[PDB]
Amino acid sequence: ARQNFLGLVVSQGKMQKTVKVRVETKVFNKKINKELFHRRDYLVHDEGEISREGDLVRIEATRPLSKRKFFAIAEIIRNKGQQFALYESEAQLSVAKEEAQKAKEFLDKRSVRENKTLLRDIRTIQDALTPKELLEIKQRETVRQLLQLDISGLEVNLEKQRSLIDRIQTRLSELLSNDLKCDQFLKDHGNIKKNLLRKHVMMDM
Amino acid sequence: KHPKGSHRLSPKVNFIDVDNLIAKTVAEPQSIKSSNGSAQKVRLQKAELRRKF
RNA sequence: UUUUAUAUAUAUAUAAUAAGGAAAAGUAUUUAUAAGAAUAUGAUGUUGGUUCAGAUUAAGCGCUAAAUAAGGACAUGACACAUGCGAAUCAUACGUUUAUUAUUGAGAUAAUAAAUAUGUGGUGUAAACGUGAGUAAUUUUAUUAGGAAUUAAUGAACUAUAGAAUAAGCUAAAUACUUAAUAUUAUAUAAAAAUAAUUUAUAUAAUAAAAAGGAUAUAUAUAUAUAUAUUUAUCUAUAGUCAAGCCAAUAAUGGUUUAGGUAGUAGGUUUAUUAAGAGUUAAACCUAGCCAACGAUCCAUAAUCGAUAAUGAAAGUUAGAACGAUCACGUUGACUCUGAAAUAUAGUCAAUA
RNA sequence: CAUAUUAUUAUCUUAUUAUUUAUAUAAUAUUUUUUAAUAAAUAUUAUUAAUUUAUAUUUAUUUAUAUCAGAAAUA
Ligand SMILES: [Mg+2]
Ligand SMILES: [Mg+2]
Ligand SMILES: [Mg+2]
Ligand SMILES: [Mg+2]
Ligand SMILES: [Mg+2]
Ligand SMILES: [Mg+2]
Ligand SMILES: [Mg+2]
Ligand SMILES: [Mg+2]
Ligand SMILES: [Mg+2]
Ligand SMILES: [Mg+2]
Ligand SMILES: [Mg+2]
Ligand SMILES: [Mg+2]
Ligand SMILES: [Mg+2]
Ligand SMILES: [Mg+2]
Ligand SMILES: [Mg+2]
Ligand SMILES: [Mg+2]
Ligand SMILES: [Mg+2]
Ligand SMILES: [Mg+2]
Ligand SMILES: [Mg+2]
Ligand SMILES: [Mg+2]
Ligand SMILES: [Mg+2]
Ligand SMILES: [Mg+2]
Ligand SMILES: [Mg+2]
Ligand SMILES: [Mg+2]
Repeated sequence: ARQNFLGLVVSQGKMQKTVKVRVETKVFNKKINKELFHRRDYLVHDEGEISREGDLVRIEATRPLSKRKFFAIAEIIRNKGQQFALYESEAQLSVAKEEAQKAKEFLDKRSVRENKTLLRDIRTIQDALTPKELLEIKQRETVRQLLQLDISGLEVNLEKQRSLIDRIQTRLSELLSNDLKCDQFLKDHGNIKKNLLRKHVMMDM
Repeated sequence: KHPKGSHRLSPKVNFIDVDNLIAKTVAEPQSIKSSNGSAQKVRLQKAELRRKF
């Protein structure tokens, strides 16, 4: 049959309808006493110019098409070279819009800080517990709400996570202890049983 | 696609038919009837032996 | 261990408790094969080179030499050559020349014998033989169960089959030459698939391209023709056999103190040319490529190889004389005819003698 | 400094050859218009040799491209 060599495209777009394909073959060298790879580069016909650098292809025997070109591409097993340009263009397009959004956010934050006395205000509300400035500050347990800190949110979130983990583990252990109770749990929900119990128990919680 | 001037597939194998090869290569004479010839008998004998072989 | 008890807040601490004992007699080929020595040192060990012990030659030379049988024999100046041979053969291609017999009257024609290859022709010298200059690959060598452009209406020269072998001219005459007659591919329609093409069948178009008679006998008639038969020839067609043309992959010496090289250069599109692909050559228009420190380009050297020779335990290393395969050359260089194939040991031109 | 041989070339010369140009009262074949010499019959009418004419196959001539080999230059 026509000679067939598996290869990787190493140069493309330099010439018209011609690429360089990197063919590796197994040879035995006696002086080393080793099977080693021997490498060559073939000038190959690419009609349609589909193949891109980095793609994994055949190059198959053909009539002489030029002085140095005797092989033609037949198919592309791996389209990595093709994808490397599509992803490039998509990355450019997406980065532009994401840049624009984040720059808008930064400009907005600059405006907020430009607009820009909390201690004095809070003390004025505290002493009140006068009327007009108090109302204006209101527009600008209320003291507790105005001073609620993000750390409390972190504390409650941490407690939620720990409670969830511990409850899951204790229910798993409890159901695993009584094997029949595990089967009842499975049937009500409607080593394989172990995974099914784990899934159902976490879905419960 | 393949190159413009090339053939996508290799030439198809020409499967010999032994009966056809025998018929075309060595064909029995149509004119069986012939008269006496000194060299004609020898030529006929040689041709028959070669065809058989 | 395991299980359980009490106590304490599903878990924890203490206490007790433990299921693993079975038996039986008899039922070679081993493979391939690697040896060192002398010389350092005041002496020792080690590194280290040098030399030696073995085998062999395309051998030469010194001394010596009986016969027979076989295998080799200009490796150097691809330096120059006196002399003789190495490619002729056909009288059944055509012509000539004689002698006798016969009839015809210096000749004419037959029959029988001969000569004639200093005239016109056919076939053979692209082989074989010898050589190794060139060639480091741009076409060379080796190998592949490698290919296509998917190689010609190619037979070179035999086999098997069918056909045909006609007319003129010029030769003094012809199987010599010319002129003429006659006898796969490209399209269109379908079919399939080994399909993004190929193949198959059909119908057309042109295929459309030839030839040659001699030697004998007889049979006719009127020496002339003719008609057969036997022999040897000629042309065409199909198939076979033997063959050719082109490309791919891997390998093929030394020097980078030769590091950059290449502009037809690398690729693309067409056209001319071939049976056939391709910057192989010729023309045109585009792109900027291609090779290279895993060594390009350049230079030097060299015919290449084997189931050949030598050597080694072997991997390998050396040779390429002898046997065999391939290439190139026939004093040097280029081109041309013929041809299927030649830059032919041909021809032409030039160079050398 | 001197000798030598391969290689090349924006240079010079060029055998032969391959294409390619332009020309031929240039030929040869055939096709016409015509002229001589000749042949059969009652003014001929055709024939061969020469005149003019336009298609092929070449010859001489020159246009260009390449080209063995030679100088010149370089290595
Ligand atoms: Mg091409
Ligand atoms: Mg000593
Ligand atoms: Mg020795
Ligand atoms: Mg002898
Ligand atoms: Mg010699
Ligand atoms: Mg020799
Ligand atoms: Mg004779
Ligand atoms: Mg003669
Ligand atoms: Mg020869
Ligand atoms: Mg020989
Ligand atoms: Mg004649
Ligand atoms: Mg003839
Ligand atoms: Mg081309
Ligand atoms: Mg080239
Ligand atoms: Mg060009
Ligand atoms: Mg080098
Ligand atoms: Mg040599
Ligand atoms: Mg040589
Ligand atoms: Mg030899
Ligand atoms: Mg050698
Ligand atoms: Mg010899
Ligand atoms: Mg020669
Ligand atoms: Mg020569
Ligand atoms: Mg000589």
